Amino acid sequence: MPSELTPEERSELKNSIAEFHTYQLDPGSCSSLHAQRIHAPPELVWSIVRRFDKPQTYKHFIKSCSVEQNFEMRVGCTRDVIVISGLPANTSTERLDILDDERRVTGFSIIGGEHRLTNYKSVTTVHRFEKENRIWTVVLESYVVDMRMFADTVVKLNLQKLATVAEAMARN
Amino acid sequence: MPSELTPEERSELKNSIAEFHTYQLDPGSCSSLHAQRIHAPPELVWSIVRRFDKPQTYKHFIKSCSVEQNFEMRVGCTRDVIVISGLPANTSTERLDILDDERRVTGFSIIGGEHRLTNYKSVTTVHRFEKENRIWTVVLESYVVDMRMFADTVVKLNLQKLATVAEAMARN
Ligand SMILES: O=S(=O)(NCc1ccccn1)c1ccc(Br)c2ccccc12
Ligand SMILES: O=S(=O)(NCc1ccccn1)c1ccc(Br)c2ccccc12
Repeated sequence: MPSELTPEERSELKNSIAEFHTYQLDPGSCSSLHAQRIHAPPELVWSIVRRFDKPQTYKHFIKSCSVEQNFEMRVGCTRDVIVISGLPANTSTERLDILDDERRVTGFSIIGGEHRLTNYKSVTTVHRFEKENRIWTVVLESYVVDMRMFADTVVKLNLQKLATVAEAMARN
Repeated sequence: MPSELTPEERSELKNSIAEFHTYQLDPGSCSSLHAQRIHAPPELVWSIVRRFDKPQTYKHFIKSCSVEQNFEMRVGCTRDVIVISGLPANTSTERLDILDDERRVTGFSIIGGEHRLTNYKSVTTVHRFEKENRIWTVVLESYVVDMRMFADTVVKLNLQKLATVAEAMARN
């Protein structure tokens, strides 16, 4: 399935999973890692997911997102998200933690808002794969949060939306 | 938004919402109604969603679905669903309650399986809208269940998948 790494992909990603997606958890925390294969070039995928100011273009569940205007997003910037009705959250204030255009790493922390999550922090990495003439992408996204099944579903569906957007753009 | 009826659509659907999607609840039950606009002909939408034997073609979260072979699905037939890993459910046995090809109504009850829901029953109706040269669809899906936010998310995402499939098929 597009969310289940092949053994070859898992072997190639061993160092990245260790570097960014493995947690030494206190007894009051939990973590989760999700993967998504995308049949599009990794720089295209990265160009979408790196836009911290426009999460609604690659995520579900967002009614609106406010950032300061006329300013290029950089580490430390925040965004104010209104979550669509019907979820265990109404707003989220989120800080951009990582924006590495060379390595294709981004991540954010939820620092405020009306919701149930304490100390949520996530990291997303975008990886290039190639075999014969064919180049594809794997996206890894993990989070840690204080004490899961709902957040897992949000991440999985968001990664699938990112796949749908990138593959739509890649059609020739 | 595609999940929020216009006042005109809501007025046109008043009788259908009363007929199929309104519940006289005991204190131990709850219900929820979801809507999805689809920019495709209603008979195309119906041809997809009526396939009780192939829910994985218009729903998320399904690893596999087993039905008896060499038999046209009809009211009373059951399906055995395995839910993908990571959800508050592992299996679901579901009975087809309604299959009305003239009125475009279907529905099912969850009668067994390893999951947390008691007495879940849902009904889905497919509606034709037309204004000037333009014909579109609204799908309504409601459920009742014994004592919500997770089931609401499942229904909303499934209706959105149905929209994506039908609109992909309708492109000329
Ligand atoms: O604002 S968010 O888009 N943040 C991104 C996000 C948050 C949690 C998991 C994955 N990704 C958001 C969406 C859905 C839920 Br449920 C949330 C619940 C609490 C806080 C924020 C929530
Ligand atoms: O097998 S299902 O595809 N049934 C369809 C369904 C079930 C519940 C709501 C909407 N639609 C399924 C999917 C996801 C969850 Br969470 C379920 C949890 C319990 C039982 C079945 C579940």
